[PDB]
Parts: sequence; structure tokens; C-alpha cells
Amino acid sequence: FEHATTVPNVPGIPYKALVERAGYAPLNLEITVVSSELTPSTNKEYVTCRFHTVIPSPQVKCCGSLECKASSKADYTCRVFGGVYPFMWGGAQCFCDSENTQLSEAYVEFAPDCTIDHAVALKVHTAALKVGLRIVYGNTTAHLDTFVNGVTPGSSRDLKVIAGPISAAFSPFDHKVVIRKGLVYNYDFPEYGAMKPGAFGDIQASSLDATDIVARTDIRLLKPSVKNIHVPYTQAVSGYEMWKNNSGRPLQETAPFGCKIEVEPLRASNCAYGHIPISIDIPDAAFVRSSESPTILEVSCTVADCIYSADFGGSLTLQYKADREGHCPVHSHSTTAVLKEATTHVTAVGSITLHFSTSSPQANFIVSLCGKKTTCNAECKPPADHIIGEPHKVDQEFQAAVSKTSWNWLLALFGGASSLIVVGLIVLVCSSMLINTRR
Amino acid sequence: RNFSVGREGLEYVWGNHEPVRVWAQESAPGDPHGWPHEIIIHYYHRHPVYTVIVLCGVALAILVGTASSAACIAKARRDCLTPYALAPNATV
Repeated sequence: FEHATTVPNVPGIPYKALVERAGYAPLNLEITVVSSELTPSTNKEYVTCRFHTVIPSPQVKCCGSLECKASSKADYTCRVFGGVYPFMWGGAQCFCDSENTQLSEAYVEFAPDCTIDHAVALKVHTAALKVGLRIVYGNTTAHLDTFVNGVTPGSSRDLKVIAGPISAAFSPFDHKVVIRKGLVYNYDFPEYGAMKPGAFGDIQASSLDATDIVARTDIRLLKPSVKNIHVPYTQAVSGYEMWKNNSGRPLQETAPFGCKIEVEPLRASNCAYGHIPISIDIPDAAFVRSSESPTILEVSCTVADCIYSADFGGSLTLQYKADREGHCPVHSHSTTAVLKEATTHVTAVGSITLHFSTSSPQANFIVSLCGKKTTCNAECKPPADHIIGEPHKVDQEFQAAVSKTSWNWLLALFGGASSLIVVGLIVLVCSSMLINTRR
Repeated sequence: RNFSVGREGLEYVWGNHEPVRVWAQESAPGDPHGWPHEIIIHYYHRHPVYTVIVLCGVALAILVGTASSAACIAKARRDCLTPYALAPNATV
């Protein structure tokens, strides 16, 4: 038997529903999103880290000249300078006072510590959402993960559960994401091969053990002016350091909807945003014909000063007469109220307590026990605890946000105004009639 | 430190402790069931914009109720008097 309902996408919050196949005993259906994993389609652009500036041992032809060869090394800046006549500990290292040149080959290479301190730039084409649902149907329950992508059934075992397109296509990750040490930061890193000096990714590579690394450190070499052999390599401090200093707080502390961000793979998780369209074709073997279920022939609702609140602050009691004792479902027929329980063991005659929560200031929500209905009604007091460590379990429906007394007053004011304009119409009728009646 | 907590909930994380999440309850001064003296202040606290909107709605409705009904009644009174007010000897 196919059924469908929306579910608030809020981790751990247990949604409640009652499926009432016509000839069969209404079956309890509680939907719970035990976890979620909004994992987008990542693609690695490049890795980066603090470059290590390695100045290879300078080459001097002494009396002669040198060809400034090319190289594959990143930012090869093998400029050549003449008239150096350098000195080592053994004194001069050439045999002429001039007509000599110093070649100062220079590279940037991955620092050995980059092996761990590296960072990687990831693109994210789309954020498909996968939610780890725990679902209980009747006196049976299963855990199953499904892709909330849409048609994607992602069902498991006998429950052909199918999720629907997320009400909102929210994504926490910006289009360009960089990962570091398992921290995540959204940042428009420069494209591959588009390095800029001192910016993030001043050096980039396919991966840490690649020989195709490039860079644009802006390395420049001055003349070896001092007497001792030395190469004046100077450059912008690594853009990796500037980013490490200025990247600010990571995404793990900035993504909205409470998204929790993890790495390997990059994924958002336990993020509470929008609603999840859910439909489920629960198997008929889960139902029983109404005639074989316990049935109550008298029922009434009594509420013990429901404290409306984010948690189960309200309490109410059902008094009943039943035909047979047994275990029988219960549910709320109003989404403004949610019942902490879903099924109860019912005596032949008696009563049972049913904890509940509600965002409405009232209790004007119908309660059902195995197909019977009772209109609960009472004023619910606001909760003294301004703050609790539990997510608000129900949405604040405006249609039930007005208290009965307040709704009465508001409708009394509008009733007065409307009745006055109605009297206006009535007197215009009276005048129009009198004018012709007494002609 | 003071942090405004929305009904959606707020996460605060301190030093190295596990992130603690807390949610604001829809609870405020006054009472959704007292007289208006407490009703208006309660809803105003919960939603200033919505409460002011509803109050202006009531005021506008009252304005129509008063001035438009008074205009209609004045119209009928005026036009029912005038057939007599024009007659100096009519027995109303």
C-alpha cells in the first residue's frame, strides 16, 4: 500500500504519521532522519602548501660565459650575472678578475612537511543530499539510507522508501572549496595554472608526488654583489602562509542550517534545512484488518496543563472503553502537535498518559487512537525555560499561533467593524426603501 | 557574552569542548491567555512586526467600522430628515 508525506529535514527529530488503509487497522508510521550526508560531487583541481625555495648550488664558468638554460622546475629563474669573482672558504674560486659569470639556478619545490600540511582545492558541481533514515512501521522498524536526489529510490530491504527533491536546493559549499588538515574553507582559489604571487595556491601540483608542479612566486634574483658566493633569492612569502593567516574561521563554523562538515569525502552532515518529500509503499504484511485490531467504543481527551514548548512539555490523558485488550496505535491528526508515543498497550477499560509537544499556545488538536478521534482543547501555558538543549520539535504554524482567547478578541474586533459596515448597508437599504415607500 | 538565540536554534562552541546546541523557546512575558493587557505584550515579544501589523489591522478595521458606518448612518439620517426638514409644517 503506497503512502506519502512530507518530513521536516531535522536530524534526530522523530516525525509521526498515521497511515489509514481503508479496510485495515490504522498503522503507525514514524519517520526519523537519524543522519544526513550532503556530499557534493568533488573534483580535485590541485594541491598546495608552503613552497620550499631551493636554490641549487650556483654554477660559475669562471673565465667564459654561461647559457641560461630552461627547465621544467616551477618558477625556474636561472638568470645569469657576470663579473662575480666569488669567494669560498679557500678564498677566490676562479682564475680571472672579470670575464666570468654566475648562473643562479633557482626552484620552488614542495617542502618536506607539505606531505601533511598540504591543502587541496575542490570544485563542487552539485550538492546531492543523502539522508540516513531510521523508520518504524507498525511493530517493526528498519534503518536505511536513501538519496533525497528525487526519483532515486535508494530504498532498502522490503521498504521501497523513496525520497523527493529537497524543498530548497541549498548548498553550504561555495563553488570553490579548499580543504586543509581536514578543515574546510570556501574560497575562490585561482584556477589551475593561473597562480598569482602571494595569493593562495601560489604553487600548485597534480598531487604531492608529482613532477609537473608549477608556480608564480615572483622569484627574482639580484646580482651577487657581496664578496662571498651567495644568491640573493627574494620572493613573496608563500601564499599558503598568507591564506593560513587570513582565511578566517573554517566552514565548520560558518555554514548555515547547522551543517557539520567532514572530509574524505567532503560532506555536509546532520544539516537541518527545508522539508523532505517522502513516499513509502509499506508492505501489506505490516497491516492487519481493522476487525482483528483492538477497537475502542468510547474515548475522551483530558490535558494536564500542557506547557507548550520545544520539547515534550505538554501532557494529556486518554480515558477509554475498548472491546478487547491489546497493543494499539495512537497519533496526532494535526501537524501543530506531535505525540511522543506512537502505540500503547490497552486494557479492556482504563486510561493511559500520552506525553506530547506543541508549538501552538492551545491544545485544539485532535488526537486519534486506533481510528477514533477526540478534540483535545485547552490553553497551554508558555514554558519558563527560555532555552533548552533540544531542537524545536514542531513548526510554528501561524494558523495555530493565535491562542483561542486572542483569536476570540481579534475576531471580536473584526466582527464589530464588519457588523458596523453591515449596519451601514442595512441603513442604506432602509433609506432607499423609505424614499420610495413614502413618495 | 550575549547571543541572540533564534527559534531555529543556536550552536555555541567554547574552546575545545564539544559543540553545544541550544534552541530558543517561544516563551516571553505576559500570557497568551491573560487579558489583552498581557496578550499584546506577549505576542509583541514573540513577533514585533506581526504584532504591530495585527494592531494596525485592528486600528484600520476600527476606523472603517466607525467612520464608514457613521457615514452610512449619516447618509440615511440626512436623506430621511431632509424630506421633513424642508417642510415647515410636516408632522414627523
